[PDB]
Amino acid sequence: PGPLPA
Amino acid sequence: VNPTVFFDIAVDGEPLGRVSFELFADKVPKTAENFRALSTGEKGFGYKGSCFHRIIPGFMCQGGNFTHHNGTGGKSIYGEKFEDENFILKHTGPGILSMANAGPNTNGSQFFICTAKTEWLDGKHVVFGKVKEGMNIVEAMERFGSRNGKTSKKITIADCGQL
Repeated sequence: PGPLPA
Repeated sequence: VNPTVFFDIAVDGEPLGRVSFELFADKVPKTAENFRALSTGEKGFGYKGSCFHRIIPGFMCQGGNFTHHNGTGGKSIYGEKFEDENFILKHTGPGILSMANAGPNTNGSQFFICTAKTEWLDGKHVVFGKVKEGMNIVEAMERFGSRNGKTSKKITIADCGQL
């Protein structure tokens, strides 16, 4: 998923 | 002195340009060295030929996948994964270079370049460098991203190494 956007 | 590495970025093979990074070996030596060695390919694997597979405008550009025996998701130079070294440095703005992970102590090869301040990642992702030259190229890469991160063209690391 990659770093979270929040 | 801190090492500098470069990526020559291509868009479906057409050269876009060079991004150079300072790696903060003075603060996160183990993490800096991983990225440095993956950038030169000196261990027999690394970033050359890999893609930025997740690019989210206004957020970050992520890459660092490459093929190895137990995976296609990359690995560190210390075996498959390694611990979060420290969280001294913060995601303070555009150009920050930081490690992707799957939770605490799961650093491999994947990394991202922030195109904005991303303070909610502080203490979760190890910051280990910053863009030195070529932020314009990172901005260009960003335009091939999308909200869910899928890229509209293949953004690849045509060449990379140490300056």
